Amino acid sequence: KSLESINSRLQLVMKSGKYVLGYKQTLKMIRQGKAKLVILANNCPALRKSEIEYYAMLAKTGVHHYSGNNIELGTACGKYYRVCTLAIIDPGDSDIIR
Amino acid sequence: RCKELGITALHIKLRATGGNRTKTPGPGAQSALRALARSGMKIGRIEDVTPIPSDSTRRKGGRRGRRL
Amino acid sequence: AKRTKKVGIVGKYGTRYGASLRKMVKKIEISQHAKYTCSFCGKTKMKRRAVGIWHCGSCMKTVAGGAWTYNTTSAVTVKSAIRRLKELKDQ
Amino acid sequence: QNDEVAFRKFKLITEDVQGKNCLTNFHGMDLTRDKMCSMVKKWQTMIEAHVDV
Amino acid sequence: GRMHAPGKGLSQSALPYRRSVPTWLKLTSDDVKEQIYKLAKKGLTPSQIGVILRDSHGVAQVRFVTGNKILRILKSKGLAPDLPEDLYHLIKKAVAVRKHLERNRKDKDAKFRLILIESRIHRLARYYKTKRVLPPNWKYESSTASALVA
Amino acid sequence: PLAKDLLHPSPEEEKRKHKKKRLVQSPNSYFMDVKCPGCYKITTVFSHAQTVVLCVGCSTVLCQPTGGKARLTEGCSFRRKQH
Amino acid sequence: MRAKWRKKRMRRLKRKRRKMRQRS
Amino acid sequence: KEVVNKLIPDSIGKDIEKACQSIYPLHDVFVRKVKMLKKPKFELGKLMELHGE
Amino acid sequence: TKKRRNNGRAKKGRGHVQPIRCTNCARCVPKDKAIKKFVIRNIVEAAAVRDISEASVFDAYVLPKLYVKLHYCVSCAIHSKVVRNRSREARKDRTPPPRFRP
RNA sequence: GUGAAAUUCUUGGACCGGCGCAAGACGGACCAGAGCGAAAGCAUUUGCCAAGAAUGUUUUCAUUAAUCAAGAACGAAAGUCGGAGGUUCGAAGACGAUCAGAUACCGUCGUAGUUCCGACCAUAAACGAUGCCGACCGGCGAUGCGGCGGCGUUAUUCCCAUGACCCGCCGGGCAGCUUCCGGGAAACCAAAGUCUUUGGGUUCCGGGGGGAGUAUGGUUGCAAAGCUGAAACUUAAAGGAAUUGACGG
Ligand SMILES: [Mg+2]
Ligand SMILES: [Mg+2]
Ligand SMILES: [Mg+2]
Ligand SMILES: [Mg+2]
Ligand SMILES: [Mg+2]
Ligand SMILES: [Mg+2]
Ligand SMILES: [Mg+2]
Ligand SMILES: [Mg+2]
Ligand SMILES: [Zn+2]
Ligand SMILES: [Zn+2]
Repeated sequence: KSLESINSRLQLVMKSGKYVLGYKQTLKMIRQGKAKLVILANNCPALRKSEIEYYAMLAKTGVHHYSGNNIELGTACGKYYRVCTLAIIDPGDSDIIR
Repeated sequence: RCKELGITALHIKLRATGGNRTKTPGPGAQSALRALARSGMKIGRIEDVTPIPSDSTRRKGGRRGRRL
Repeated sequence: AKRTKKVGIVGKYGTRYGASLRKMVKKIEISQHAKYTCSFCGKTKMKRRAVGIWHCGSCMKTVAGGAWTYNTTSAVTVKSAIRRLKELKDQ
Repeated sequence: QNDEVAFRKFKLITEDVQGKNCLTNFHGMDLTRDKMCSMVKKWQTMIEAHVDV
Repeated sequence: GRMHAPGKGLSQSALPYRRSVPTWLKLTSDDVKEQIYKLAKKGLTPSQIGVILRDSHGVAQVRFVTGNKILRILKSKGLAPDLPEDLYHLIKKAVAVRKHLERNRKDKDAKFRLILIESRIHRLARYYKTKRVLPPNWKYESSTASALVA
Repeated sequence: PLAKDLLHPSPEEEKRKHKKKRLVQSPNSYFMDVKCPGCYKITTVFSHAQTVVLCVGCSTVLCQPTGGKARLTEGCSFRRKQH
Repeated sequence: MRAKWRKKRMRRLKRKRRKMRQRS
Repeated sequence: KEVVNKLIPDSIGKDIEKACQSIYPLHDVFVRKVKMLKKPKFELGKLMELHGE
Repeated sequence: TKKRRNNGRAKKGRGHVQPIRCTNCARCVPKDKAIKKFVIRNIVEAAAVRDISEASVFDAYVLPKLYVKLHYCVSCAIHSKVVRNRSREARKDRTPPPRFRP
């Protein structure tokens, strides 16, 4: 029930909230301190995952390890390209509780 | 033979062919047990020990059985 | 247009070696030369280098696999059994 | 047992013998065939459970 | 009788003969419209909006109290879904069945159910394209449908 | 019986018959006022509610959806709406 | 004959006919 | 020891029957069989204190 | 002509029923078609109950029952006279014959 | 082992009893004119994965539907191919009996096969020998699921919930009994009724028996075979249901 819920909430973040797709943009948004949630495919390289987690600890933002992979995370985002890292700036749908 | 070897009582364990084959004991069970009783031997517990499969291999005879 | 009715990839062998042998080698050659989706980078670039050796052009990850397929069903069942026995071994 | 039920049997394997006395320990139990066969009847459901412990 | 099942069930909803708004319903048309808008912003499909409104807020029929149906209200405000609800759910079901099938190749029952679901999808899409709700060139592709749902 | 009066059925067989197969369709459900103890406000709840209804003033469940009828939590009072 | 055995006889005969025709 | 002595009257089956009355009544509840899978090394003192004191 | 409405078997809402082997000849018979007899017979003959009771080491010993379920193809059932041919009207009743308690 | 025997195994311990080990099949009794599934079919526990009917609905869309040439998916068993496995059973085959003969029925052994995975084939008395969707037309008692309403008994607990029973109602199923509804040649059928008082929508399909599901052509298949499919000629009956009689190892 958790995977279907996160898929539906991620779909509703698209088309209704500000996000950003990809690694470089995610790091940029984190160090600007405006990324409120970071979602990682389990396909992510372990060094990249660890570095993003350290960045998230520094910026005090949440990290969700997606139970898919970059292909499936791309599909869940509604895109036709693989996304391995993404950041939600504001949900608009209570994916991130106040 | 049991009496000349000093045995006075007998537990009984009736067995049929069992397995995938028949479960009814043969005609000799009743007479054997009655002869043991009437010969002075004492009788203790009685129990059926027929081999009952939880489920068995295919029984012989073909699907059309033993045509007689 | 469609160029062959049924031989497909074994049309290179011509009329030689027998119909059943060509049919047998057709699926193995298709699996041999197919490009598989890499399970590390997600790109469909994992292809065979030598017999049993599968390399990805993107992340340069080399994996030991089957002779003709990226992984054999035997090895997959083996990995599942090893995982089960490991999680049974500890508590 | 002095006055317990009779349809219950015990295995009692022998481990050690000293002198003329064989010493046994518990090896298992089972019901008798007649009790098990009489318990099963039609127009009812039975529940069977096994557990290694 | 069911479209793709040999079932002849009768479970439906008996709408009452009284079309009038009940006297204990204090909710006005604007309030119900605001509730529909808020529940749509929460991401609810019109069926769920109606279910929530009937269960919690005591409104019987949105059409009776507002004069318009729920999807009509959403389309009027401009936040109705791009895909129709039932078509979306059918595509979701087909995607789920295909996801299950590519791992379980021997599930021929799942293949049969997938065929039934895709027949329903194509019939519904033909109806919607006739009504011009969908673009005239709209086609359901089994490969690319997974990104459209969930 | 060759002369059953189809025009005027008595309410007993009208209530026993299926909702669709009645002379005129009538829903078997209703709307109810629900009183949660310790709270003053009143919630209008469907008798066959499919969702968990909550008080906006107290984090309390009022009904649990079941196959046919939402089972109200114990201690909660309820009455009918206009029959 | 039994209809099944006439069917079997006809199948044998059909195979023989196919073989003879192929021989040409 | 106190497993064997408490399955001698099959108190386990009796409390199983008492526990299952809230689901569906059961009448003929028993531990049909127990078998010995593994044993610990045959410590002679344990066998002696099972037989003796 | 259709001799029986149920075709001599209990299969009503099923496509296939697993077969069983006849206890007399080992013929594959459908489970819902085979004649079943559940005989509950004393493990000793009624002529031998007295001698066993006399030779028992116990005083109040309850002799065991024997529980055997039999399956027959209708060939062996008819040949063994457990079932008999019946008139066209008498085929229609399903009540088992009385036990003859007195 | 059999009606009787015999092939066969046996002072090498055969069979029997006990304790273990190994393997592969198989899931009894519970198991029912019970359930589910489009059919084929599906019965050890537990977990996971999608799927589904029925029920409840004062939820939503609003005609999106029924049947359907061509085409598509599945399709018992046997059979074919590749790889594992091969305990039992057991086509072929061998032998022993029976017999006038016995290439069989009976017995002993035993290959392919039967088991799993992958790929073919697409046939069964694949049956309800009975197209699907819809409406109407008797009664009764049950059964499985869901829902609803009631004396009461029971489970714990202090009471109601909630289970297990008891009595009814509603909806969908598997069916059953009875009936001068009506039909039919009748057997029988509440559908095989609502048909000369002939018309709800629609699909497939038969035209006396053989030749013949044969020949040929085409097409699918590795093969076996599947689908489509005549004609010459021959024949006055062949068949269906019931009655009387005769006969029955
Ligand atoms: Mg005979
Ligand atoms: Mg006949
Ligand atoms: Mg069948
Ligand atoms: Mg098969
Ligand atoms: Mg093979
Ligand atoms: Mg043999
Ligand atoms: Mg029609
Ligand atoms: Mg003709
Ligand atoms: Zn890669
Ligand atoms: Zn038989």
